[PDB]
Amino acid sequence: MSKLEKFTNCYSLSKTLRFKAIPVGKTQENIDNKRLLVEDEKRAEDYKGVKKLLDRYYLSFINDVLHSIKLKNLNNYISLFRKKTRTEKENKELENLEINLRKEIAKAFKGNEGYKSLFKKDIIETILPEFLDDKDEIALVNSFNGFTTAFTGFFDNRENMFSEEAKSTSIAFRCINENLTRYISNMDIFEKVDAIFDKHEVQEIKEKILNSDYDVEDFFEGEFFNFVLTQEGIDVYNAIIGGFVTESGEKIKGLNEYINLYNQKTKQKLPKFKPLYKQVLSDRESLSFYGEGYTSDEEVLEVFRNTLNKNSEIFSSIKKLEKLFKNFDEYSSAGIFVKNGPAISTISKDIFGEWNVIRDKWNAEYDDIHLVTEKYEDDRRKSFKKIGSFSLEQLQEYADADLSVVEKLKEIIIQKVDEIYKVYGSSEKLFDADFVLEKSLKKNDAVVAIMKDLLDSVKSFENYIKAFFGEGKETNRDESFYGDFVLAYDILLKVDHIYDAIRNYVTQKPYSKDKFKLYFQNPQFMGGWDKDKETDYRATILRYGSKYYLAIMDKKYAKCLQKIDKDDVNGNYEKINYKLLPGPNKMLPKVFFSKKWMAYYNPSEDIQKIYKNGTFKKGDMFNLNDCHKLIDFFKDSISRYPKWSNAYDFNFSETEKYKDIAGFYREVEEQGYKVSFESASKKEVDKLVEEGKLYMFQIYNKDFSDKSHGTPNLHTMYFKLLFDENNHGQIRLSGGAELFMRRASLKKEELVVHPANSPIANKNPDNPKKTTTLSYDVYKDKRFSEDQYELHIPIAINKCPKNIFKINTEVRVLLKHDDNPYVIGIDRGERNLLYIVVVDGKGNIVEQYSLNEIINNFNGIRIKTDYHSLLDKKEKERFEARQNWTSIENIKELKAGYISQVVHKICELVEKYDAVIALEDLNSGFKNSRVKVEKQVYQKFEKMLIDKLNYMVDKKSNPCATGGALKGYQITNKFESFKSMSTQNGFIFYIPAWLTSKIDPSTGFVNLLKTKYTSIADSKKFISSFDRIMYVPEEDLFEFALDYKNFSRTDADYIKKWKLYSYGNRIRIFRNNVFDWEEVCLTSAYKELFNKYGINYQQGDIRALLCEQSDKAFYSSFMALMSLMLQMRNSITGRTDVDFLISPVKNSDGIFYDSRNYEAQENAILPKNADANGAYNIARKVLWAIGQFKKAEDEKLDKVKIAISNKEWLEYAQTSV
RNA sequence: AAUUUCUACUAAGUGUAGAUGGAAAUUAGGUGCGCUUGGC
DNA sequence: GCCAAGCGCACCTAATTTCCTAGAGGACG
DNA sequence: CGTCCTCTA
Ligand SMILES: [Mg+2]
Ligand code: NA
Repeated sequence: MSKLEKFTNCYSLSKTLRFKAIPVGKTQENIDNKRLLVEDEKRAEDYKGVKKLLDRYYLSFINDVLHSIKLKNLNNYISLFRKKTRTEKENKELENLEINLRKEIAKAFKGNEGYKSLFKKDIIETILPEFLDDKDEIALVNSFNGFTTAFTGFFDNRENMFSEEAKSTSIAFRCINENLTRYISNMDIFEKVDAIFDKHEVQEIKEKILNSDYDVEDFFEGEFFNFVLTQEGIDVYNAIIGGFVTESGEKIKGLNEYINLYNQKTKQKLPKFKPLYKQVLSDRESLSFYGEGYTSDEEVLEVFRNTLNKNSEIFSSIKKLEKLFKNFDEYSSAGIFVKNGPAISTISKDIFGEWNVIRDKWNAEYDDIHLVTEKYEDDRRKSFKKIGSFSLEQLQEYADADLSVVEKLKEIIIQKVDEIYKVYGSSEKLFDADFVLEKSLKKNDAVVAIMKDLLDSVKSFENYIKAFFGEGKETNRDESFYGDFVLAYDILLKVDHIYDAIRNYVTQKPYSKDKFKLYFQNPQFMGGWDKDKETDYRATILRYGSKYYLAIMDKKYAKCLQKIDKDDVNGNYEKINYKLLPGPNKMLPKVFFSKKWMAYYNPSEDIQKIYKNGTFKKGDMFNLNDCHKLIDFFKDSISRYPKWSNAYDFNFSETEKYKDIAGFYREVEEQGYKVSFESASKKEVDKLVEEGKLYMFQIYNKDFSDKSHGTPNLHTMYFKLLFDENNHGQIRLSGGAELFMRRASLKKEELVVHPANSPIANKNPDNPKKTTTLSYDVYKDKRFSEDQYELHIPIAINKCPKNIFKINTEVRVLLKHDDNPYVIGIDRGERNLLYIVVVDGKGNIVEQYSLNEIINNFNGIRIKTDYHSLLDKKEKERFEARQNWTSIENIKELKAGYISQVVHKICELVEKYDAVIALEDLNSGFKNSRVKVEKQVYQKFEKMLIDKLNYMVDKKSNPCATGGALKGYQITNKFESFKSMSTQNGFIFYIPAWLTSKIDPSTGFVNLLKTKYTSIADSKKFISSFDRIMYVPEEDLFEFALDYKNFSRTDADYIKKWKLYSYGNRIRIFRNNVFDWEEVCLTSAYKELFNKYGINYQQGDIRALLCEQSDKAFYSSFMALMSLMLQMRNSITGRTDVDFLISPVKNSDGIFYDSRNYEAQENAILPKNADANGAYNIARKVLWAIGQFKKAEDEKLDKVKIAISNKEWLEYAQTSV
């Protein structure tokens, strides 16, 4: 047997199957005539309106409770939370207080007399109408009288808000786990950074943010946290931290802005405050003012013309500022000024090419007077900060004879105005009144471009003009220039609101209608499938050969299908007969202790007292003999209950064997499910569809086409297995199915069409049939061009698991006794999205390859898809759409499509090699920092892999085989959340990443040297700590013999004594100032360096000779070369041809490991590149953990640490060879 | 260039291969642009 | 040119909760 | 009392 074989039927999970519902016969005509779809579409709109009106009540209920609550456990909790030496029993007391703090909040809600009525019909029928004051709102609510069952789920979503448990949707969790934690962390930050703020800044926040009713420091003491339970107080507190924007546009500074300013001034790095999260269900209104935007295309065009045409206001000032700057030479150069900040940087780049030239030229003139060098540049930075403004006459001093600044300014303002004119010539037709759009502005890229190119050039002109304001408050100021300048600039500034508002409109996703749910006038439509509820739900399933049907009875003919006989003679549909006894532990007492039943039988006071007391449950009041008789009472009653005794041919165990009541309940639950089919006359049923008393839909996907011939979708297999005699409860059909209408979203005639009898190009370059010619047209996106019904069907897998064990423990036992267990190591990155290495139980590489491309073979045809290229494309189309105001397209479907190929290949590897999976213990935190590279796939890869391994099916297998659809493998624990995962998830192990890639696989050598240059004396010490440094004539290499015991914090190394060589090349990454690269030849570079300084490098050991240098540049250049030598991973940014791994150390045969010597080979014994090396050593770090399982008794496997330490790893990697 | 839906296809002619947990609710994040005040 | 703190708008992405029910019971003509 | 919607565990 294998290890996989042990992991079937371990736990339950639910899934949904989705199908198209094709109306059959006169079904559609009858639905058209009764106007059912228009009623359902209006209902969904009204339903969202009532949901919004309920939230208005719910929120008022919440705030009245939260505004009045004083947390009792609070000060004890904060005190203990801030303790830094906590005993393990103090940590336990902290959890107890956290829990009790959430119980205070939950009981405050749930202790209200009205709480229960908030989630029954009372809230719609009575409570909400009395709360409301608007005749039309009240009438919207009243329209759901008799339909409140439709809110049962929404009432569960609202009930979740009032839980006491540490659950993400709970109010208490938001208050105590999240916001109280940030409030307390912020208190500590306040006590550190307190003194940075001066009286004026703290008084400003008090006045403009705190309504002069509080001091800023109040919100950093524990007793004020109650103020911050409601959104109103969260806004105030977050304004303290972040400030707000006034009606005038002024940005008032919060504490975090002041902290930043101080940090940027003192070059320090003080910590910043965290803002609190929003209160659940609050309707947020910002404390900052933001002007009113636009609401219609017509309005965007009227504003664009009124404000930007030729004879418009904003234009005429561009015309003014132009002629103004074209006459600079009537105003004193001494009185016009460029304020010392971004203005002087801007002007520097536009006059001297680079932002820093003006400061540089000023620094040189400072040096000329004032000539300790870190003192200096600090004073000289200060002395230069004290200058507020530079006049144009002063800036002329910096020009070089060929250059005059004023004339250079002129051509700049000419350059930009010519750019403005140019764009108007492309905006001729837009400014005409006779023009009106052929397309809407959220879907008319050509018109948006003409506007955006216009708006851009005006902003470009405006930012250049803004540099000429100066500080303003300078005396010498030429008010014959500023007078007209200030007037034409303050009008141009009006473009800021227009630019902002036009982008805010024009980049809006256009409206797309959602599908909507169908009820067929029944508030509990299709609620379940039980035969005894057909009349209440009015939906059933029929089968005619291989085709399946949904059958719906009209509200006025609920019985119309039960009475149908069989047509012994002609044809018959098969009508489903489904029986379910759900949740026997609750159902059985509710039915047999009911008035409708306690009339029939009478439970003895013996039977009555025991359920009244609670002596049935395992707990603090147990008694096995009571549940024994209780079980026999239930068993006795099941016989007398007709609609159960005949539905499930029960086969209970001998009563004396149950240990608690849940032992009886599990047999009732498992046996309380039966699905069969009864016959029904096809002619009689079809007539019902004709007459309109029955609606019929084929449950359809393409696997049910008459033309289908390939392997079905896995979901088709699940669906058909629902009704297969070999399915003995492994997959159950559940209630809760739903039916929707998705209106067409594309016009048929607007679709891309490959017309019949014209050859279509095949796109797969490995496909030798280059063309396909069909006798019928084929349309792009055909399915969205017709209205479609869709049916969603929930199923339950392994509802009654028999293999209950701790899955993690079982894997460890199995690995312990496996004499040769395989490992799939998976390195996750961005140069290679995913890299796979499979090892055997001795660490021999069995398979290795990147998954940037997916290789598939079918029908002899090979196909290769470069998903790394596709995602890179999509990522760049999205980056451009954002900057151009064009459509931002989805990437997550492409990711999902890519990841599904990956997951499929990993499942084949798992099955082929019976292998566990090794991954890097990537903390949540590294993963969010790489989310900016939208190609990123780390977490989506994890979610889909874990999901598939919750129920893993080779869909080619026999369905009754282990690993077929009825006996799926369950080798990860049931996905509840990431939050709750450990470093083992069944067959998946997460191990420490440290030096899995930057390590020589052939020796175990790693770079543990600190080679950043710091000073001459440190460089001399570093050099002298080598045992020898010499040139080796016979190899043309420099040798650097070292004992790691002579260097700082090298303890993890095992071998200690290494000989490094200047062997081969490296790629030096650096910025000139963005990331560039150059190849370096090490030996040749060392010779260049030593020659530059007259160093006779042939002179045997040269450690002492190198320490005779006095130039800092020598030691600095020498340390850089050492870093390059110790840099084993080398790559070009965005390049497939360079990502090699090269070792500066020889192995036992005198060979340097060079991954490129393995890149060539098709079957390689060592990794083929650095990413393969990463995956290899990730797998080996799990081999190590397996080695720990084997050193341990079985009873203790659960407590074996799987995280190899850094010291253990180097030892392991340096003794494996 | 067809789909319950998605990705890649045309796969032998209305389709092929793999994947696919829906619904509702809550909440958070990332990118991009503008504005405020600042730092190389 | 790059970057920080903060406010705003637009977009897409995604984490974590809950249900996946038949039969008693009530309202009502 | 028959039917339809609500509620419960
Ligand atoms: Mg198929
Ligand atoms: Na942002």
